[PDB]
Amino acid sequence: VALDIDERHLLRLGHGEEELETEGSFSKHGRVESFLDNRQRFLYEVSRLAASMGAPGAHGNSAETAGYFNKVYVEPAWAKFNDIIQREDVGPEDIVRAFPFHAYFSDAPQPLFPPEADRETVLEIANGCYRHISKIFEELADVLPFEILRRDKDKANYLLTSEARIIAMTSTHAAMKRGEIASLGFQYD
Amino acid sequence: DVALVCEDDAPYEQDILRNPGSIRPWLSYIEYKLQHGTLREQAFVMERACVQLPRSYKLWKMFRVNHISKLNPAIFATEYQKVNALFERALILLNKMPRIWEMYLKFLMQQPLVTFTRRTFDRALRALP
Repeated sequence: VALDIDERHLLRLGHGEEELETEGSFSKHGRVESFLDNRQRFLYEVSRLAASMGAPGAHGNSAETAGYFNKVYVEPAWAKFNDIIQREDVGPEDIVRAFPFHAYFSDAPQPLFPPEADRETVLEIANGCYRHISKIFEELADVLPFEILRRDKDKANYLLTSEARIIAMTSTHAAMKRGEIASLGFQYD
Repeated sequence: DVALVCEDDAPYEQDILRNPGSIRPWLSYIEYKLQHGTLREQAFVMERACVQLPRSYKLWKMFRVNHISKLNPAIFATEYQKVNALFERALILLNKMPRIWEMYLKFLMQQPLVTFTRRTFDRALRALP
């Protein structure tokens, strides 16, 4: 957690009665609760971005709906921004003025684009904003598979098999659940 | 699309401008376009109603793609892409609707894209009850 490791890809295997000394619950129920909280935060952020961009409808109602609306809105907008920045006659001021996420980034510490910043720095800032939007969309899409499954055990199995990239377990827990791990189709490198 | 609206639909346009979120005026305009207007004008009015009011279940259930089903999808792929975008917007607004999902599945089965139809069927199975 102190290093650059995502909490969504981090999971812990063991008994549910053990006390978690970490600040965040790394168990299956704790990971599900953290994913639900991240999904709610991403839905609120997507609703705020849709209100700033003037997108009609409730885009923060569901994670799949948020992903579809985010694609159908941002992808033409990001393509238009990239086409405008691809022109050789477009300067840093034109690139800053053509950014469509200025209202969404208004909550950030002003200025988003410095006046002394060159075209490269403005392009880097726009790419950082687009990467933040894409990371929010990816978090919503990752939390969508948990919301699609209804059973908690099925959601935990789907998270451990595919969604989890780092899984920490004890030797006794690995030995007791070796057959379950083999039957679940979980693969490690 | 400007020529698709005539003087008869001018009162309907004024009523839509006065009340942009009225389900009854939109339904009345759709019924007037279906009863008197041409197929292209009715399709344009239905597309405008779906774009303006995508959360209306009655508008989504009464949506028809019969104006593009009679054409070859290999030559009329632009109309198929527009219908796919409209269905994506409807699924963004009405993801819990089973009738809209069935209509989208039928439209995908009409098209020859096997992988896209399989992905749509998987998404419908994962997203519905």
